[PDB]
Amino acid sequence: HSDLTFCEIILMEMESHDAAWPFLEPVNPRLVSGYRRIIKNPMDFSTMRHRLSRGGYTSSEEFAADALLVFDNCQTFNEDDSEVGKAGHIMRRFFESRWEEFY
Ligand SMILES: Cc1[nH]c(-c2csc(N=C(N)N)n2)c2c1C(=O)CCC2
Ligand SMILES: Cc1[nH]c(-c2csc(N=C(N)N)n2)c2c1C(=O)CCC2
Ligand SMILES: [Mg+2]
Repeated sequence: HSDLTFCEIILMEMESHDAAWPFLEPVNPRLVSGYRRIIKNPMDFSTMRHRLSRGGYTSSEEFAADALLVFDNCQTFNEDDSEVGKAGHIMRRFFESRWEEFY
């Protein structure tokens, strides 16, 4: 239980973060040329919230795998100096920081 209560805290804090704006909803590939071709496993915060709401996370490491996927995808598709890239570096460092001060 205490494994997933920490996930609720960190997801809530990511959802409300100023830099979370790129990651609150699935990328719409109709709007982003090449996204479906390049990103094989899309992930975003609303999909994590939904899976957390169903309890579809066995452990905290599965939750962290999805979170890291959000930022691996971001770094794969976006230049580090792009608007989305810069936001994902902020969010990734935030996640990494909060994660290790729980484990
Ligand atoms: C993870 C991610 N979120 C968004 C996004 C949300 S809202 C918005 N609106 C713009 N850019 N005007 N872009 C993108 C993205 C990518 O990885 C590729 C480019 C677009
Ligand atoms: C060029 C461009 N890409 C996006 C975008 C990518 S991904 C996403 N996420 C959704 N649709 N949930 N929006 C937008 C955009 C605009 O010009 C203004 C509207 C939003
Ligand atoms: Mg480190």
